[PDB]
Amino acid sequence: IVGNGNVHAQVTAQLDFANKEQTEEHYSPNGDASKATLRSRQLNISEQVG
Amino acid sequence: DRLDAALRFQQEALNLRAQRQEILAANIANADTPGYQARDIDFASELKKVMVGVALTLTSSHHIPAQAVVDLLYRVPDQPSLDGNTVDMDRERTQFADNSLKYQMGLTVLGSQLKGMMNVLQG
Repeated sequence: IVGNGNVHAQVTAQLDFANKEQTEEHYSPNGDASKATLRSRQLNISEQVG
Repeated sequence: DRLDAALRFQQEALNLRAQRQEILAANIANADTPGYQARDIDFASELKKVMVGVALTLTSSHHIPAQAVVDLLYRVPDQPSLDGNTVDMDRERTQFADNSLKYQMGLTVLGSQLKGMMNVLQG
C-alpha cells in the first residue's frame, strides 16, 4: 500500500535470558459440606434432657 | 491380641467390681438424702454384656484418629421410711464388704496369671 522505500521501520526487543523454574501446588477448598470428600467420620451425639 | 483375650475376663471383672464398689459407696454417702433411691447393678448380666469398636480410617499423617467416648437397677426397699430414702445400712454394708473381698480376689487371680506368664518367659 505505501510502496517500496516509502516505509522504514526499526524494532528493539527487551528479551528474557533468566532461567526460571517454578512448581505450583493448588488445593481445592473443602469448607462446604456439599463438595467435601470424606474417608472416615465419627459423630458422637448426646442429649441428656432433665 | 491373644494376650488380651486371656486377660479380658479378669480385667472386665475387676473393672465391674470397681464400678459396683463406687455405686455402693455412693449409696452409703447419700443415705441421708430424702427421696434418694438406692441403685445397684446386676454383676453377672453386665459381665456377660461387656465380655460378649470400628477405629475410623487414617489415610495420612494429618488425619486425626477416631476419638473414643452399664445399666442401674433400683434396689427393692425393705423398710418404708418417711423421707422416701430406701437405702438400708445393713444390706449395703454387707454388699460393700463382699465387693471389697471379690475385688481383692480378682486382683489375686489376675496377678497370678501375669506372674505365670512371666515365669514362663524368664530364663
